[PDB]
Amino acid sequence: AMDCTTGPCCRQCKLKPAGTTCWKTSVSSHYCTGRSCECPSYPG
Repeated sequence: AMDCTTGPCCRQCKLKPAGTTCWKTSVSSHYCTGRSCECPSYPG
C-alpha cells in the first residue's frame, strides 16, 4: 500500500540503524543493514 515496508526493522516508515538486531530469538536473530525493513535471514 505504501513504500514504508512495515517490518520489525521499521516503526512507521524509517528503518532501524544499521546494526540493530530487530529479532532476538533463541533459535536465531536478525539484524538491520540500514537498507530495508525486511530483516534479512543472515544471522551473525
